[PDB]
Amino acid sequence: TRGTGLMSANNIIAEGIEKMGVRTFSQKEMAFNLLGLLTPEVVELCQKS
Amino acid sequence: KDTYGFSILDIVINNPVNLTIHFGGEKGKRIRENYSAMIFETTEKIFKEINEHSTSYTFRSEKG
Amino acid sequence: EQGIELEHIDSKSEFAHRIMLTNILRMMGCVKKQKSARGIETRPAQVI
Ligand SMILES: NC(=O)C1=CN([C@@H]2O[C@H](COP(=O)(O)OP(=O)(O)OC[C@H]3O[C@@H](n4cnc5c(N)ncnc54)[C@H](OP(=O)(O)O)[C@@H]3O)[C@@H](O)[C@H]2O)C=CC1
Repeated sequence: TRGTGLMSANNIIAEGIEKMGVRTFSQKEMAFNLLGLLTPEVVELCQKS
Repeated sequence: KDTYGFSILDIVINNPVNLTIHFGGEKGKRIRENYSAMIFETTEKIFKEINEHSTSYTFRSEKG
Repeated sequence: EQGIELEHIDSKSEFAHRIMLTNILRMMGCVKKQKSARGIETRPAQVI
C-alpha cells in the first residue's frame, strides 16, 4: 500500500515493482478491499468458519 | 431461549421497552427459522419483515 | 520499527509487540467476556 503509516518511503519503487505484473494499491483501494470483508455474505462466511 | 432467543423470566423481571433478537450463527439461524415459520392462516406470515437476510428483529413497545 | 535487527531488539520492540499482538489478544478476550457475561451467543463480532 502506497501512502503513509509504515509503507511510505517505498513509493519511489512502486512503479518498478508494478513492472513485473504485480499490483500495488493506494489506501482507498486497500480500504475498499477491506470493506469488502464487511459485506453480509462475507460476514456469514466468517460465521461459518 | 432455545426456540425464540429470549427469556420470559427476563421480561417478567425487568420489563424492557425494546427487545432485539439476533440471528448470528447457526443457533441464530435456527431461531430465525422458528420466527419465519409462524403464520396467521385465516396464510399471512407473522413477522413479515423476517427473511433469509434478516440479521435481527426487534420487539417494540412504549411502556414495557 | 526501523533499523532494528535481531541484536537491537529492546524496550521499544517489546512495547510494539505488546501493542500489535498481546493487547489485540486481550481486547478480543475482553469483548468475549463482555458478550458472555450478558448471554450473547448469537451476535458475534468480526475481527479484521
Ligand atoms: N502496506 C501496509 O501498510 C501494511 C499494513 N499492515 C498492517 O495493517 C495495519 C494498517 O495500518 P497502517 O495505516 O498501514 O499503519 P500505521 O502505522 O499508519 O497505523 C498505526 C496507527 O495507530 C495509531 N497508534 C500508534 N500507536 C498507538 C497506541 N499505542 N495506541 C493507540 N493507537 C496507536 C497511530 O495513529 P494515531 O496516533 O493517529 O492514533 C498510527 O498512525 C497495521 O497494523 C499494519 O501493521 C500489514 C501489511 C501491510
